[PDB]
Amino acid sequence: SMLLSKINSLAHLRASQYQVGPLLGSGGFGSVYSGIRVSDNLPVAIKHVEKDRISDWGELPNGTRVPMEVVLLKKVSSGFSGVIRLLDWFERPDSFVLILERPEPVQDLFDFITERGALQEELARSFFWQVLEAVRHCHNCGVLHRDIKDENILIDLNRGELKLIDFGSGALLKDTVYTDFDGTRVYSPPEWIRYHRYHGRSAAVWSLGILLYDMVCGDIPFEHDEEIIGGQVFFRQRVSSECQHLIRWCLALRPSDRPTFEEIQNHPWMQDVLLPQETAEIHLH
Repeated sequence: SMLLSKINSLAHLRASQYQVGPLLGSGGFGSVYSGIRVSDNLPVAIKHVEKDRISDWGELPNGTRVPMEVVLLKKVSSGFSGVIRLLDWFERPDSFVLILERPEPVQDLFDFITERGALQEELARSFFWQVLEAVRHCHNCGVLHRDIKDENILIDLNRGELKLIDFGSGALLKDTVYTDFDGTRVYSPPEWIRYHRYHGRSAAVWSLGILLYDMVCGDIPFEHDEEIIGGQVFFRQRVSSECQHLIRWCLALRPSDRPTFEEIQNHPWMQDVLLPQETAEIHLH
Protein backbone atom coordinates (compact mmCIF):
# COMPACT_ATOMS: atom_id res chain seq x y z
CA SER A 1 0.00 0.00 0.00
CA MET A 2 1.10 3.65 -0.47
CA LEU A 3 1.85 5.50 2.82
CA LEU A 4 -0.37 8.65 2.38
CA SER A 5 -0.73 11.80 4.61
CA LYS A 6 -3.94 10.53 6.30
CA ILE A 7 -5.72 7.19 6.75
CA ASN A 8 -8.63 8.70 4.73
CA SER A 9 -6.55 10.70 2.08
CA LEU A 10 -8.47 8.68 -0.65
CA ALA A 11 -11.98 9.23 0.99
CA HIS A 12 -13.13 11.85 -1.62
CA LEU A 13 -13.03 12.37 -5.48
CA ARG A 14 -10.46 15.15 -4.63
CA ALA A 15 -6.95 13.41 -4.34
CA SER A 16 10.19 10.44 0.11
CA GLN A 17 7.40 7.96 -0.95
CA TYR A 18 6.97 4.82 1.25
CA GLN A 19 5.25 1.48 0.48
CA VAL A 20 3.72 -0.26 3.57
CA GLY A 21 3.13 -3.98 4.04
CA PRO A 22 1.90 -6.11 6.96
CA LEU A 23 2.73 -5.87 10.67
CA LEU A 24 6.39 -6.97 11.20
CA GLY A 25 6.56 -10.63 12.34
CA SER A 26 5.62 -10.59 16.11
CA GLY A 27 3.87 -12.60 18.88
CA GLY A 28 3.14 -9.18 20.52
CA PHE A 29 0.89 -6.23 19.55
CA GLY A 30 3.29 -3.39 18.63
CA SER A 31 2.09 -1.07 15.79
CA VAL A 32 5.20 -1.51 13.59
CA TYR A 33 4.76 -2.37 9.89
CA SER A 34 7.13 -3.49 7.14
CA GLY A 35 7.95 -0.68 4.71
CA ILE A 36 10.16 0.35 1.76
CA ARG A 37 11.52 3.81 0.85
CA VAL A 38 10.51 3.88 -2.85
CA SER A 39 13.45 6.17 -4.00
CA ASP A 40 16.23 3.62 -3.13
CA ASN A 41 14.28 0.40 -2.05
CA LEU A 42 15.61 0.87 1.53
CA PRO A 43 13.84 -1.42 4.04
CA VAL A 44 12.15 0.57 6.87
CA ALA A 45 10.01 -0.06 9.94
CA ILE A 46 6.84 2.18 10.06
CA LYS A 47 5.73 2.74 13.69
CA HIS A 48 2.38 4.40 14.57
CA VAL A 49 1.91 6.23 17.90
CA GLU A 50 -1.66 7.04 19.00
CA LYS A 51 -1.96 10.69 20.32
CA ASP A 52 -4.59 9.73 23.01
CA ARG A 53 -2.03 7.18 24.45
CA ILE A 54 1.00 9.54 24.75
CA SER A 55 1.74 10.13 28.49
CA ASP A 56 5.09 12.05 27.80
CA TRP A 57 5.43 14.98 25.31
CA GLY A 58 8.41 17.28 24.53
CA GLU A 59 9.85 19.85 22.04
CA LEU A 60 12.36 19.54 19.13
CA PRO A 61 15.27 21.97 18.46
CA ASN A 62 12.37 23.60 16.42
CA GLY A 63 10.36 24.32 19.57
CA THR A 64 7.52 21.99 18.25
CA ARG A 65 5.32 19.56 20.30
CA VAL A 66 5.98 15.82 19.67
CA PRO A 67 5.96 12.60 21.66
CA MET A 68 9.04 12.47 23.98
CA GLU A 69 9.85 9.27 21.95
CA VAL A 70 10.53 11.52 18.84
CA VAL A 71 12.69 13.98 20.91
CA LEU A 72 14.81 11.07 22.25
CA LEU A 73 15.13 9.30 18.85
CA LYS A 74 16.29 12.53 17.20
CA LYS A 75 18.93 13.06 19.91
CA VAL A 76 20.48 9.51 19.49
CA SER A 77 20.00 9.26 15.65
CA SER A 78 23.10 11.52 15.18
CA GLY A 79 25.84 9.64 13.24
CA PHE A 80 26.19 5.83 13.45
CA SER A 81 25.69 3.54 16.48
CA GLY A 82 23.98 0.54 18.09
CA VAL A 83 20.67 2.49 18.01
CA ILE A 84 17.87 2.04 15.33
CA ARG A 85 17.84 5.51 13.74
CA LEU A 86 14.69 7.59 13.09
CA LEU A 87 14.88 8.33 9.29
CA ASP A 88 11.74 10.55 9.18
CA TRP A 89 8.41 11.21 10.97
CA PHE A 90 5.18 13.15 10.44
CA GLU A 91 2.05 14.15 12.30
CA ARG A 92 -1.51 13.02 11.46
CA PRO A 93 -4.72 14.32 13.14
CA ASP A 94 -4.77 11.53 15.80
CA SER A 95 -1.25 9.95 15.62
CA PHE A 96 2.45 10.28 14.74
CA VAL A 97 4.18 8.14 12.09
CA LEU A 98 7.85 7.20 12.68
CA ILE A 99 10.05 5.82 9.86
CA LEU A 100 12.87 3.76 11.43
CA GLU A 101 15.76 1.65 10.08
CA ARG A 102 15.05 -2.04 9.38
CA PRO A 103 18.08 -4.34 9.08
CA GLU A 104 17.49 -7.51 6.97
CA PRO A 105 17.80 -10.23 8.09
CA VAL A 106 17.03 -9.38 11.74
CA GLN A 107 15.95 -11.18 14.97
CA ASP A 108 15.38 -9.64 18.47
CA LEU A 109 17.57 -10.94 21.31
CA PHE A 110 14.55 -12.52 23.16
CA ASP A 111 13.66 -14.71 20.10
CA PHE A 112 17.39 -15.44 19.58
CA ILE A 113 17.67 -16.77 23.22
CA THR A 114 14.37 -18.79 22.87
CA GLU A 115 15.85 -20.48 19.79
CA ARG A 116 19.46 -20.99 20.98
CA GLY A 117 19.05 -21.09 24.80
CA ALA A 118 21.89 -19.86 27.11
CA LEU A 119 24.60 -18.12 24.99
CA GLN A 120 28.29 -19.14 25.08
CA GLU A 121 30.26 -16.56 27.17
CA GLU A 122 32.27 -15.35 24.07
CA LEU A 123 28.94 -14.49 22.30
CA ALA A 124 27.42 -12.94 25.45
CA ARG A 125 30.64 -10.83 25.87
CA SER A 126 30.44 -9.43 22.26
CA PHE A 127 26.65 -8.75 22.60
CA PHE A 128 26.87 -7.22 26.13
CA TRP A 129 29.88 -5.03 25.12
CA GLN A 130 27.88 -3.65 22.12
CA VAL A 131 24.82 -2.87 24.35
CA LEU A 132 27.16 -1.07 26.84
CA GLU A 133 28.57 1.08 23.97
CA ALA A 134 24.99 1.82 22.68
CA VAL A 135 23.79 2.86 26.17
CA ARG A 136 26.85 5.09 26.69
CA HIS A 137 25.99 6.73 23.30
CA CYS A 138 22.40 7.36 24.53
CA HIS A 139 23.66 8.97 27.80
CA ASN A 140 26.25 11.14 25.89
CA CYS A 141 23.24 12.35 23.79
CA GLY A 142 21.34 13.21 26.98
CA VAL A 143 18.87 10.26 26.66
CA LEU A 144 17.90 7.63 29.26
CA HIS A 145 16.27 4.54 27.61
CA ARG A 146 14.72 3.19 30.90
CA ASP A 147 13.68 -0.20 29.34
CA ILE A 148 16.95 -2.08 28.39
CA LYS A 149 15.97 -5.77 27.84
CA ASP A 150 16.39 -8.57 25.27
CA GLU A 151 12.99 -7.69 23.64
CA ASN A 152 14.33 -4.13 22.92
CA ILE A 153 17.54 -5.31 21.17
CA LEU A 154 17.61 -6.19 17.42
CA ILE A 155 20.45 -8.39 16.02
CA ASP A 156 21.62 -7.46 12.48
CA LEU A 157 22.45 -11.13 11.72
CA ASN A 158 24.79 -10.36 8.71
CA ARG A 159 26.95 -7.66 10.43
CA GLY A 160 26.86 -9.15 14.00
CA GLU A 161 25.68 -5.67 15.23
CA LEU A 162 23.13 -5.04 18.05
CA LYS A 163 20.62 -2.12 17.89
CA LEU A 164 18.46 -0.68 20.74
CA ILE A 165 14.80 0.03 19.90
CA ASP A 166 11.72 1.47 21.70
CA PHE A 167 12.37 4.78 23.45
CA GLY A 168 8.61 4.91 24.33
CA SER A 169 9.47 4.68 28.11
CA GLY A 170 12.63 6.84 28.07
CA ALA A 171 13.34 10.31 29.48
CA LEU A 172 15.84 13.12 29.08
CA LEU A 173 18.87 12.06 31.16
CA LYS A 174 19.22 13.96 34.47
CA ASP A 175 21.66 13.35 37.39
CA THR A 176 18.86 13.90 40.00
CA VAL A 177 16.30 11.39 41.29
CA TYR A 178 13.43 10.00 39.14
CA THR A 179 10.00 9.41 40.77
CA ASP A 180 8.23 7.89 37.67
CA PHE A 181 8.81 4.50 35.98
CA ASP A 182 6.74 2.66 33.24
CA GLY A 183 8.59 -0.79 33.13
CA THR A 184 7.24 -4.24 34.17
CA ARG A 185 7.62 -5.62 37.77
CA VAL A 186 10.29 -8.31 36.87
CA TYR A 187 12.56 -5.54 35.46
CA SER A 188 12.11 -3.03 38.39
CA PRO A 189 15.40 -2.17 40.25
CA PRO A 190 15.16 -2.76 44.04
CA GLU A 191 15.19 1.04 44.85
CA TRP A 192 11.99 1.43 42.68
CA ILE A 193 10.20 -1.49 44.44
CA ARG A 194 11.20 -0.26 47.97
CA TYR A 195 11.12 3.57 47.52
CA HIS A 196 9.69 4.57 44.06
CA ARG A 197 13.04 6.49 43.56
CA TYR A 198 16.08 5.79 41.33
CA HIS A 199 18.97 7.57 39.57
CA GLY A 200 19.17 6.96 35.80
CA ARG A 201 22.70 5.57 35.29
CA SER A 202 22.65 3.22 38.36
CA ALA A 203 19.14 1.86 37.39
CA ALA A 204 20.53 1.27 33.82
CA VAL A 205 23.44 -0.77 35.30
CA TRP A 206 20.80 -2.86 37.20
CA SER A 207 18.97 -3.54 33.90
CA LEU A 208 22.35 -4.51 32.35
CA GLY A 209 22.95 -7.07 35.15
CA ILE A 210 19.51 -8.59 34.41
CA LEU A 211 20.39 -8.70 30.67
CA LEU A 212 23.85 -10.30 31.18
CA TYR A 213 22.25 -13.03 33.45
CA ASP A 214 19.52 -13.48 30.75
CA MET A 215 22.17 -14.03 28.06
CA VAL A 216 24.38 -16.54 29.98
CA CYS A 217 21.46 -18.37 31.78
CA GLY A 218 18.70 -18.20 29.07
CA ASP A 219 16.21 -16.36 31.27
CA ILE A 220 16.01 -13.41 33.71
CA PRO A 221 17.03 -14.08 37.33
CA PHE A 222 13.91 -12.79 39.21
CA GLU A 223 10.11 -13.30 38.87
CA HIS A 224 8.89 -11.81 42.24
CA ASP A 225 9.47 -8.51 44.15
CA GLU A 226 10.94 -10.46 47.14
CA GLU A 227 13.61 -11.90 44.78
CA ILE A 228 14.44 -8.40 43.40
CA ILE A 229 14.96 -6.93 46.92
CA GLY A 230 16.34 -10.11 48.54
CA GLY A 231 19.92 -9.72 47.27
CA GLN A 232 20.49 -13.43 46.31
CA VAL A 233 21.46 -14.47 42.73
CA PHE A 234 21.08 -18.22 41.92
CA PHE A 235 22.80 -19.59 38.76
CA ARG A 236 20.78 -22.48 37.14
CA GLN A 237 23.41 -22.85 34.29
CA ARG A 238 27.21 -23.14 34.31
CA VAL A 239 28.67 -19.57 34.36
CA SER A 240 32.38 -18.63 34.94
CA SER A 241 33.23 -17.15 38.37
CA GLU A 242 34.33 -13.86 36.69
CA CYS A 243 30.98 -13.57 34.77
CA GLN A 244 29.04 -14.37 38.03
CA HIS A 245 31.15 -11.65 39.80
CA LEU A 246 30.25 -8.96 37.20
CA ILE A 247 26.49 -9.93 37.30
CA ARG A 248 26.35 -9.84 41.13
CA TRP A 249 28.15 -6.42 41.06
CA CYS A 250 25.64 -4.92 38.51
CA LEU A 251 22.81 -6.37 40.72
CA ALA A 252 24.09 -4.81 43.99
CA LEU A 253 20.98 -3.87 46.09
CA ARG A 254 22.33 -0.40 46.94
CA PRO A 255 22.67 1.84 43.84
CA SER A 256 26.00 3.33 45.12
CA ASP A 257 27.52 -0.25 45.24
CA ARG A 258 26.92 -0.79 41.45
CA PRO A 259 29.87 -0.40 39.07
CA THR A 260 30.28 2.62 36.78
CA PHE A 261 30.41 1.97 32.99
CA GLU A 262 34.23 2.33 33.28
CA GLU A 263 34.36 -0.36 36.03
CA ILE A 264 32.09 -2.73 33.98
CA GLN A 265 34.21 -2.41 30.79
CA ASN A 266 37.51 -2.76 32.77
CA HIS A 267 36.18 -5.97 34.47
CA PRO A 268 38.26 -9.15 33.85
CA TRP A 269 35.24 -10.92 32.22
CA MET A 270 35.03 -8.09 29.58
CA GLN A 271 38.66 -8.53 28.16
CA ASP A 272 39.32 -9.64 24.51
CA VAL A 273 35.90 -8.79 23.01
CA LEU A 274 35.29 -10.04 19.42
CA LEU A 275 34.54 -7.52 16.60
CA PRO A 276 30.93 -7.54 15.33
CA GLN A 277 31.93 -9.19 11.96
CA GLU A 278 34.03 -11.86 13.86
CA THR A 279 30.90 -12.42 16.03
CA ALA A 280 28.67 -12.95 12.93
CA GLU A 281 31.27 -15.32 11.26
CA ILE A 282 31.74 -17.52 14.37
CA HIS A 283 28.22 -17.33 15.96
CA LEU A 284 25.52 -16.14 13.51
CA HIS A 285 26.48 -17.50 9.95
